[PDB]
Amino acid sequence: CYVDTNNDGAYEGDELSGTMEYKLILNGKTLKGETTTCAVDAATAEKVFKQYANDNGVDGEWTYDDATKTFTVTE
Repeated sequence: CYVDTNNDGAYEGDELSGTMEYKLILNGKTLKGETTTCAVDAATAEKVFKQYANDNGVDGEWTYDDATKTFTVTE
C-alpha cells in the first residue's frame, strides 16, 4: 500500500517507499463501525487508531491482529 503526501492520489517519489494498511474496527454499544487507514509505520497508524477510538469516545478492550494488521475496540 502506498501513501501520497501531496494529496494528488498519486504515488511518486517517497510515496512509493512502502506503506501499511490497517483495519480500524470500533465495537461500541453507542458507537459501532469500521474503517481502514494506511501509514508509513504502525506507529503513525497506531496514533491514528487511538485517535479514532477516542473520537468515538469508546474505550474497553483493545485487540490487534498483526496477521491482518487489524484493530478492534470492544466496549
